[PDB]
Amino acid sequence: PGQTGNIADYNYKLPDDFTGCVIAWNSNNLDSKVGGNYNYLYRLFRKSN
Amino acid sequence: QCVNFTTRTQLPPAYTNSFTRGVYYPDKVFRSSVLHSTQDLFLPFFSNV
Amino acid sequence: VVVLSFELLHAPATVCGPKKSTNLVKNKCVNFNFNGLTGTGVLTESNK
Amino acid sequence: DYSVLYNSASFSTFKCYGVSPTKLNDLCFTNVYADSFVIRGDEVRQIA
Amino acid sequence: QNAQALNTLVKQLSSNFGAISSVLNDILSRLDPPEAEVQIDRLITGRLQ
Repeated sequence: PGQTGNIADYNYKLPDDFTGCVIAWNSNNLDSKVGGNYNYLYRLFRKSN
Repeated sequence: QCVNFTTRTQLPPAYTNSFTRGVYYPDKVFRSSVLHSTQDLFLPFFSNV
Repeated sequence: VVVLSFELLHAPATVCGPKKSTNLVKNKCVNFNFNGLTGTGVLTESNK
Repeated sequence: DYSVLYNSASFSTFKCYGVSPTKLNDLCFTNVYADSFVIRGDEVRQIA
Repeated sequence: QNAQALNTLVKQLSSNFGAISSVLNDILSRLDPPEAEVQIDRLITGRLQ
């Protein structure tokens, strides 16, 4: 947080201070399977932020 | 009709002065009994026109 | 690329958001909104 | 209605100078200049 | 002297000390609290000064 958007606001947000830190890495080796990795979902609407 | 000659003299114009002109309410916000000074374009007094 | 440029309350505004206007009550210490300007104060008629 | 515009997706970059997405639908606008043009992929950062 | 010092003290509130605006109410209504605290800080420094 500090760079807000829509997807993060849709599904999961973090406190402004945000102690600790985050690491992001690609998973295209396994996640981008040909069959379609449809198990990943998220909430578009929940009546409020 | 374009580069024709009119019936003018050879422009001996005067340079009269108004001594108070050119104040035009620079801002639309109402002010009552305020000595606010503004930096904006104006016509100075005693100006030769 | 679309670039939006604008100014805030420099003059009588003509474009506003989806805010729905409510009725005004005088002589009551209430929050007041007017085209974006906010705060807390009582609203009274002024003959100026 | 800036709300629906922000509800849209696929924005290469979306930064607001002096305003915020939620406050966009709150304050009134004197006037706007919705400038429109097009540039290539790398030139997006050359804006601002 | 007291009135002169008091009056110029009041007029200081019209200076934003480098912030976006010299009024707190507009700033809060104009920016997110994780994005406007970096501006209200300048006001509460100059005003404190």
